[PDB]
Amino acid sequence: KREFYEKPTQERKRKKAAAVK
Amino acid sequence: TRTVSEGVAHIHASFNNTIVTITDRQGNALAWATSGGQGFRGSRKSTPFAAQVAAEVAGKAALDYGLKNLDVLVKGPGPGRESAVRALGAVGYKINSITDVTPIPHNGCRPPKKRRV
Amino acid sequence: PRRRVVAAREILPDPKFSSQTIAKFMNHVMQDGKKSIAESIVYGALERVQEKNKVDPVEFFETTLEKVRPMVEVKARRVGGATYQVPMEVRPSRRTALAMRWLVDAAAKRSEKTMALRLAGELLDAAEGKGAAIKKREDVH
RNA sequence: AGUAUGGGAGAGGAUGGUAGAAUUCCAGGUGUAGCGGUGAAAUGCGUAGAGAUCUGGAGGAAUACCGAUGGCGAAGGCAGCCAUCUGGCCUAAUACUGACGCUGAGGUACGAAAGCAUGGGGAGCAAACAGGAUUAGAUACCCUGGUAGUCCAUGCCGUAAACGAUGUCUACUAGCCGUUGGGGCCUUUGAGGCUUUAGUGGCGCAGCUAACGCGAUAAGUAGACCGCCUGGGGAGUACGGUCGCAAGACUAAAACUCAAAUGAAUUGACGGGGGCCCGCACAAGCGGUGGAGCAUGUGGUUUAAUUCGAUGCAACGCGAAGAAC
Ligand SMILES: [Mg+2]
Ligand SMILES: [Mg+2]
Ligand SMILES: [Mg+2]
Ligand SMILES: [Mg+2]
Ligand SMILES: [Mg+2]
Ligand SMILES: [Mg+2]
Ligand SMILES: [Mg+2]
Repeated sequence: KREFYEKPTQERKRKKAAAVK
Repeated sequence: TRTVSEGVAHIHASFNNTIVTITDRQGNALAWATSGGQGFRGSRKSTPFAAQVAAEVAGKAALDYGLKNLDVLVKGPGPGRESAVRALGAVGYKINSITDVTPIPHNGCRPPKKRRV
Repeated sequence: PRRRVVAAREILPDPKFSSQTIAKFMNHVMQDGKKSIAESIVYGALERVQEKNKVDPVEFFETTLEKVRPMVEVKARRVGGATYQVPMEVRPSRRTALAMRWLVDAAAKRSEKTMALRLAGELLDAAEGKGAAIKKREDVH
């Protein structure tokens, strides 16, 4: 669809941090 | 006519346009219809309203073959994806199976860049 | 309103027949606060209809009114630039209001000597099945 | 601090082979008037036969779920499957040598991406370039094509917000809640529960701090060694020197000018920042304006003057509750 080369690391980490609490 | 009576449906779905194609199980095409034929000619084709119109027009064209057994296969996201189903239900066709056949790439090529505006 | 619901207004029945439907019909016919001329029109139409076939006026009026009543109407609901015409259900008050309005204007389009005579004529025509009021009511469309 | 024995985990590294999905292209079957694209359009493609679908081939790149608060690595970094070679780490105590250790100016090795040289490859994407839109202007954001490059083998370059903006090593100093690899105990009665290590997370006492905050993974209490700083700009710049094919990289000032430049936090204002609420604001109904004739005010033009003010909502039957003198 589009390119995000390394930003999935940021998005996954922040979505995890939100899911923790 | 052919009177095969087992033509499956190929509802191609897209953000900009709606493509409808009904063909036998083997793949030899019988009839097709799109929003462009109706006269929308623009972003109005992207609206879901033309999708059911094109689908029922293709059904009227299929009436000549007298086909009533359908298998609906859809590809791609966007509005108007489900309107064709309601259309082919309203016309009175019978459908054997309903499912999504959208293709997902397993690590395909590099996609284009993101649009800033 | 946004906070509180408003109750409907209560209408006193007409003095002659003590019927609220006739009162609402006269209120719909009345223009510019001239209740007397609308009363005369309605009473003349009712008497002219009664003389053709000797029937109690209020019951005949209700029966010929309910026949032209609609049950559903279309809403303009724009979603993504399309019309999206849709049928809606509405309470009998809204429906009888449109019925009275259609009867009144269809009676007005007719050509006769006075308003009472053309109103009685349209009443009879809509009762028997050839009037324009029933043609105005289209359920399929 | 290190060695030998028996076990464990891991995208650690190098070489080779191999598989699927998807994109593009080449034909073939049926079918065929629009397809593509945008906030709206157009450039572009198509009746030679468009777009969609089915069948068979060619080539290039990456490995969808698993995937995680994961794991490994000195750092940079490492993800399809299998084989060969190889490094480090953890874990139990038995034996062994007996201070064999820490840091480290010069030096040396590794070191994202981009770039350079030689010889191949080139599907998609895409600097430079061309065309169409928008804008007063568009040189750019938007759309349609597209060359270096991105890929492979051998070398050069040695730079990043190369960041935990936190040098390496050692010892001590309340607790609570999760996770990864091991060992021990209790009823492995059941994935269970309790303690000991080696990593990795969230709060928090004392203490520290200008504050934010840190808090056994310290920015606390102490020790050993190295690097680096002395107001802002000039400036990581000139000259010199070393390295490099080049781009350039490293070492590194002064003349001059200013009285400021900064960090954290507080109260307002603003935001083409986000939520909740109210209003004849929307929804429903009735009647008007915008069209015609006339009355009245204003803007423009003319004249000797057409007196002067009021000018988005909040000026325009307004000052004027009344210009023939
Ligand atoms: Mg050393
Ligand atoms: Mg050194
Ligand atoms: Mg640096
Ligand atoms: Mg630094
Ligand atoms: Mg803390
Ligand atoms: Mg220099
Ligand atoms: Mg005035």
